[PDB]
Amino acid sequence: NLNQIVTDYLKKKGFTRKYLKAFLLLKNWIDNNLDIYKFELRKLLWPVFVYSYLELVSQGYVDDAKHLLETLRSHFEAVHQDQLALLDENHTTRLYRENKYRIPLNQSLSGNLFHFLEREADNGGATIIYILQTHCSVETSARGPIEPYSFEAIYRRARNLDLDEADAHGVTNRDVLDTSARARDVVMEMQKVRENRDRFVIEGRTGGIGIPVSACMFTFHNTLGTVSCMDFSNDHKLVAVGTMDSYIRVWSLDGKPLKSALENEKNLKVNNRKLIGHSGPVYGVSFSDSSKLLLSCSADGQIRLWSLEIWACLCIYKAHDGPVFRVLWGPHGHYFASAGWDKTVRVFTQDHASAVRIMVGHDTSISALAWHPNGTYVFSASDEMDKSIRMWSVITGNCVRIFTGHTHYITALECAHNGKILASADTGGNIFIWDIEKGTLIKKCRGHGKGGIPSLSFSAESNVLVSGGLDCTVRVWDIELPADPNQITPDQISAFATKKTPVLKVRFTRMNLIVAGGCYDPE
Amino acid sequence: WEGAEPETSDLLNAVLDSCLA
Amino acid sequence: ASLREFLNKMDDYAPIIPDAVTNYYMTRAGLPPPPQTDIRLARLLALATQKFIADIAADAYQYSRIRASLGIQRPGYGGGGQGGSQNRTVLTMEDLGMAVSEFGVNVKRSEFYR
Amino acid sequence: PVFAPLKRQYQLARLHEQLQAATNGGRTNIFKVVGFG
Amino acid sequence: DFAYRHTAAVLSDALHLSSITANAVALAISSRLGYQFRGGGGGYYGGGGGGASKDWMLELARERNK
Amino acid sequence: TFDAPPYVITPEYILKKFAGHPPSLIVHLYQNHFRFDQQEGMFQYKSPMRIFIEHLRNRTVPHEIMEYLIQGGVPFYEGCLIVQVFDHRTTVPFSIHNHNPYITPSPYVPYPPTVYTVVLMPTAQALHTDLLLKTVTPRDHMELDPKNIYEVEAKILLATYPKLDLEPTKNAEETIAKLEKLAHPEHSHKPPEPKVRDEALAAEQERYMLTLDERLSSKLWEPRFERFKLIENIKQEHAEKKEQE
Amino acid sequence: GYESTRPLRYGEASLGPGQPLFYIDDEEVDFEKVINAPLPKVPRDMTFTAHWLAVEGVQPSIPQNPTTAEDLLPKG
Repeated sequence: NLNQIVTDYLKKKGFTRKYLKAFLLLKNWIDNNLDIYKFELRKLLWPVFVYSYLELVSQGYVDDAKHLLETLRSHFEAVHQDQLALLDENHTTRLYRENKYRIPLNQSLSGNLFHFLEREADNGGATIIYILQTHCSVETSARGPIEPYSFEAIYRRARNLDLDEADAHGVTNRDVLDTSARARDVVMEMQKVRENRDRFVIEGRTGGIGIPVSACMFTFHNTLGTVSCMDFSNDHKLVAVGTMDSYIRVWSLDGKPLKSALENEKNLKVNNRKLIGHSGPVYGVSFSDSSKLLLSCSADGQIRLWSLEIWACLCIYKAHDGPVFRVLWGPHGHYFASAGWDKTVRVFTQDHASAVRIMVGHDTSISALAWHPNGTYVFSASDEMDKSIRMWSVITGNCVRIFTGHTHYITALECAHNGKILASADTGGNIFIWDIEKGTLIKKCRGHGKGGIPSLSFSAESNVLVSGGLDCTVRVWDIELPADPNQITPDQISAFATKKTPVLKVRFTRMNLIVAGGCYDPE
Repeated sequence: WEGAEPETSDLLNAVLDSCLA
Repeated sequence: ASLREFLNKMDDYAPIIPDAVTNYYMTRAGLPPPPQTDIRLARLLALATQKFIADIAADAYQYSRIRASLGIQRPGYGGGGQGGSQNRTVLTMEDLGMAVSEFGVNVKRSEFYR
Repeated sequence: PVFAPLKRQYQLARLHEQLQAATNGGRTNIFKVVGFG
Repeated sequence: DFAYRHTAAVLSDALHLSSITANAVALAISSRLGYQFRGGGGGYYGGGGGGASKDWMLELARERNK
Repeated sequence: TFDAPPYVITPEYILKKFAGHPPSLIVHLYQNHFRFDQQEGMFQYKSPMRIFIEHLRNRTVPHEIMEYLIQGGVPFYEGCLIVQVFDHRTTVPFSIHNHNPYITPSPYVPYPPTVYTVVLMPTAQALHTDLLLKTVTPRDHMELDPKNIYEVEAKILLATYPKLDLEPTKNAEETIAKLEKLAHPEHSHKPPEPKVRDEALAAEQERYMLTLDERLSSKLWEPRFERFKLIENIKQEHAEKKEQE
Repeated sequence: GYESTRPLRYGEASLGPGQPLFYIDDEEVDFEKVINAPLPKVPRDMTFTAHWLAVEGVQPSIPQNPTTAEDLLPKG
């Protein structure tokens, strides 16, 4: 009994029983709305910028204030030249500090703005909220949106009316509404919005069926069975495939020409390029966190770093003794890992030519890799006699978990976005779901045919998984089945079939949509 | 305990270094 | 002799290996094609290959000729059919194996598989 | 076969010989502790 | 053909070593194993993936990971 | 269930938790040799036992003598070892004219410690050695069939590290901060340093004077009393056999 | 020499009753036939296309998808 052995071992061992980010975010939100609102929304840009700049100057971070001034000067250089030159103490600053800015706005617009700011409180909206409360005052009104040809402006101009308190107080609406052509309770409004919003959450799941998803397929022709690896960029704009002829080829997924930073290649017209320099079959490729860098490994025992701006190699890493089978960037793109024939896992940083960590403990070759979403753990799997999965710590380099149970060659590994689940597949068609903290198997999924499952992907919320196999199918699984209201496992939501195209890659986008890739063989 | 490590670590290290030579 | 003058004269020393084969095998070995690599270098590499093959061919012919005029072929060089026609010299597995044995290659096979 | 440096093998052999000499083939326990220090 | 060539090589080595006994064949195989066939699907303490010992690799890993 | 160790083990925690318990080992240091409490012989600093002193300097469990430690039943405290160190370190030889109360006079001369407590932390090599020893220790027959080694190691790892950090980060700054926060003292050293490479007449006179000397010439010494121990063993065996007859 | 594109054919000799032997078929050829032979056909260049494998969980019946005539649904 293993429990007796473990208890004896433990007993014998004495075990006792800042502001620029906010401005950019606000500008990006502003240009996304309808063109009607934008006219009133643009009025918030200048007060926020000036008050942020003055606060940074006062706090003593004159360097940051100078950086902000120079960075954003081009945006306002065509409106407020004199003010910017002055900003290069005078009574202007005192007057600005004494009198708080007055900005008219509509009630519905105010509600939308407050909801948006609350939705991103921790991302940078708190800074804008505080600035608006302290150095600004909003005079909300029930009028319609103000535009040069909207109902309100046309009515005011035609009927020869008079300005209001909000309109009274260097662009001023007086120049528009004149013939020459309320306050706010922020803080209270914020708690109030939070209370209203908290009432519309979903906290259960009973009955029903799984989620429906769409799929787009990219097929490669005339390959003649020489393609070994595939990969999409993080934004689904480029596709790279490695071959058995030692070269790599990158395409534009929309057919648009690719661009090179070299002046001699100015405005050249090509939508696919080649990366040459390996002397052996390429087995792995990885796009960096648009992507500017690429990693590749081959059977000659080398790892190469390429540049997607000039399309040339930059460095070579020579730490392995034998073929290298897999290479992977870190979750954020400065660290990467590799593993191959010599039964060792190595972790690199792009700034150093030697591996910073070496991980021993496997008894056979490695056949899969995966990173943890937090960037401090790595997963690996071996084949043959030793079919086990291991979790290593990057800080110490030691193993912390082992998962056992697989009886076939392991082909794919994947970690959930929440960071608490792990998925793995083998050539027997099985898919395992592991609990990382307890090191226990949760359940098994079945339905795929024999041959291998090269890839796996997790939904955005980690509630749906999609897989692709060499049996020419794409399948969707439900991690947790709905609560009952009182050959294939009953948690397979869907299953699609391809026209003689083994699937080498599946990817989940932001929506309930996926992109797949494969090679078509008529025979 | 006598000669607790956290306070006398440097002296023990120095004597050990002398011993190793 | 100088490398500069030899490369300049490379116009007159082009080998018989087509440029397509050169480009294919350069790409396999990890070198971009002539448009990005001076054509003279590719021609030089192809000429070296031609010289190597010609040396092996001469060695094989010398081995074949001394044999021409006990009298049983050496084991491990299985191959052939009726035995050719007329008194023509035939490039056979035995002579090629004997020649390439001097270059570090082993081409031993089985004669009958059973 | 399995391969490893010669220095390690020689050092381990010497250490094992010295320990066997010191412990008289395991008949004497030189690691015993009496009292509470 | 690979099996044929391996058999021929081992047979020649055994013949040079010493009618030949089984000990000669075993010695020839042992000698040949010194510079090739350092692979296979060996598991616990099996000479696969280069044939290095786990203790030496652990020492190297300890030195690096410090 | 057993209480699990903290993320970083320090001498203070181990010494406080296990106060009032006997130490694992007691070592006495002398000018040029050292020994244990119940050891009758001695060990030289230049002998193979320098590994123990190196481990003491580096505060690491000596996995190379794990089986010897097991045979002696040395206690472990959460996988560590508490060691007490006692610091004792701080005429005319070969002349026939010396005097001694047991010797005639001769006519050519006129006439007649600090104490220390330290803790040694475990390593991965120690666990590897433990499992390997268990694999080849007879009790099925053997104490641990190799095929169960992976499961046993998985359970030991589960018991050792019961809680991990499984919280995702959102950008590079968060990952940098998390890496900085989790640093470990035992894995934060610096990269090593590159490896580097009148009286003559008296020495020659001595060398000439020692010509053809079989034993002293070569030198120009670690007793072990092996013959004495062999004699003792044989005498004991002979006496015991004579007991029957 | 094992990367040839020619077919592999075995002869059959008979050393006796129930003791057949096999050999590789190899016939001597003239250099003219080899040097003068035409080259094989060049395949087309690599390219890729796109289509919709499924819309909201249903597979459209387009030429790029397999026909419904020819294991995709649990029946427990």
